[PDB]
Amino acid sequence: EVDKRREINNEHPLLMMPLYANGEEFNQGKYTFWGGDTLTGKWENIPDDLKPYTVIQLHPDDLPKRDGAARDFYEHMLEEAAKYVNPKTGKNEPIPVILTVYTAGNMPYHTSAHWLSTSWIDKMYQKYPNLHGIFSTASYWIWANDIENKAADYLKVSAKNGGYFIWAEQNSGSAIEKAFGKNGKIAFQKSVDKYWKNLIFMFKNTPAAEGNDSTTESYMKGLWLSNHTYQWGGLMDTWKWYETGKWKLFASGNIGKSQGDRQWLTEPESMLGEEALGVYLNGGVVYNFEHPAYTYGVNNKESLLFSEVIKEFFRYVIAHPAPSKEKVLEDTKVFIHGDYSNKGNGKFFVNVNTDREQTPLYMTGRYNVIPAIPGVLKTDKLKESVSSSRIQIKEITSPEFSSTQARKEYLNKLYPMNYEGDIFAQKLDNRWFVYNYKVNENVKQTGKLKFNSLEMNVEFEPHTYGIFERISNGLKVNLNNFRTNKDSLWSNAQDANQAKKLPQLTKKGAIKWIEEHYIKDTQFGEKRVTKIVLRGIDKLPTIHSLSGTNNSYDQPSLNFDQKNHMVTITINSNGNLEFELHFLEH
Ligand SMILES: CC(=O)N[C@@H]1[C@@H](O)[C@H](O[C@@H]2O[C@H](CO)[C@H](O)[C@H](O)[C@H]2O[C@@H]2O[C@@H](C)[C@@H](O)[C@@H](O)[C@@H]2O)[C@@H](CO)O[C@H]1O
Repeated sequence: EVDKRREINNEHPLLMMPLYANGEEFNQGKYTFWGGDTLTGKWENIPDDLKPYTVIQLHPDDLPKRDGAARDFYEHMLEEAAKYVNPKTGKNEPIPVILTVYTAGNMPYHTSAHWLSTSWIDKMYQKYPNLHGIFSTASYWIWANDIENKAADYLKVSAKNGGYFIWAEQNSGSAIEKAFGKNGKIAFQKSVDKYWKNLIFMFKNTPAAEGNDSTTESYMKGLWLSNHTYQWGGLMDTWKWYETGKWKLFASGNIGKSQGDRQWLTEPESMLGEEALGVYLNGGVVYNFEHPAYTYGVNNKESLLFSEVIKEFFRYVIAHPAPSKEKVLEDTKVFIHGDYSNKGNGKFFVNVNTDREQTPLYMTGRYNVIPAIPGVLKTDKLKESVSSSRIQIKEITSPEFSSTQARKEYLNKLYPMNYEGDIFAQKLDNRWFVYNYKVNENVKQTGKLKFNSLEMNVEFEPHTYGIFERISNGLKVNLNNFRTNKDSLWSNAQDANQAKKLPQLTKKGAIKWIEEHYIKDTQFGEKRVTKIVLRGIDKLPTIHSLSGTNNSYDQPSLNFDQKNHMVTITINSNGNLEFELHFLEH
């Protein structure tokens, strides 16, 4: 094994920072990115505490579909990355880069990435120490003849160079199962047997109408735990709102896939945090997002989604490393072996831990994410683990998994009920993670959580998550309900029929919308109420280190009832929020 070019794990997580090549401007002789970011500009803007954990992911987007175009663009940007000089110190500090080398089956009619050979990739790895890895993304919808053979070569060349091969894929049409050899294409399976320590596998939650979120994430987790991948994560995509046909927030009716560029702007900001929690809480450590202009920003500026949600979330997972593989292994009670493709795909988990077929969220943390691997693989490396002896490894074909009811009945024996209320909650050490799991329905949710004898009741509007940590002198609270008002995008439409018929915003229009109405002149949403009730408190708690999104919250309101040893905390807010309550138990 060659020395890894970087570490990627719970203590060293990774945020991919996508930059998408502007092919129209390339045709005009210019080297630029859609949304106006520049390689150097964007890197400099990345907060210094985040720099060791972020990598620039170049994507060839709509570069010309002919030989040389992607090589020429990529070489230009690699040169820029390599030669970067930190203006503060004057020293040459090469920017870490990942290249997107495979997408849309690398079809010559889909992507300029077709004309990027393994030999050229090897050459770049040897020429650029700052090239940390290569990226394959979204071929589930065009599963090319030799995709497995090519993935084997990408993993091998990455290992040869100590770089990572990162593959982001969703289990549509059995994609994850096929990747590991289900249909007899086994080159990647054999590659993985040798080179798994250089592989990252990620979900890509884009094609949301097919409902493969829970199953893909279960695979990513299980592949990791069973040593088929070095780490895992997810690419969370605001385009899910388009794929599922949604429009104005909470509005009734479905418009199908008809207003793409309005639709990818509409997902509530805080909901990206709710999706990301499913990665973190289950030991994942790699994060990436689309649409880049909404989730990250434009013109080397951070969008509010990035500044108020993703940045703050990512800082949290650095400060509190995800559960290690050893830890997750110890907590795992059930591990599924087999193909979700013949057990209803996403339907497998509906009314088990998801509330509907098309969602990226969970309705309970009781089982967290049940890990799994495709039937084609073996559980050998799993069983060889010291931490895996208390795990039940079960075939997906077992009678215990044959219906919704049998699953719940089986899982409930092994995963005890550990909170009350129709709301998402999962516990890790001294921390309760809570979120309202409604996607597009304006319904409050409530839960009752305990820290031993201390009772905490919460009431959350949709698109709200919290992290409640029992500390020695009280309770640390992180809250996020940041949701701006996107109604202006759906102006002039009073119903689904009129919305479907709006003029297209277009790619360029949506980028301009961001510049003119999101980066500035933002239509912030209304402040909204969160309630926390603590029972078993001695005296009126005190509040410390209160901060959050500028102008986004009223002072929290504490109402202590001596007789009943309890406090009611009312928060009115829209953004990220943080404070500590100090108190003693009664
Ligand atoms: C030929 C064709 O139309 N292919 C579609 C893909 O391009 C789509 O992928 C992503 O989908 C969203 C809409 O949900 C949007 O069109 C994105 O541009 C697209 O993502 C880009 O293209 C991919 C091929 C990847 O290279 C990705 O990194 C890019 O950002 C899928 C959605 O499931 O539908 C196909 O039909």
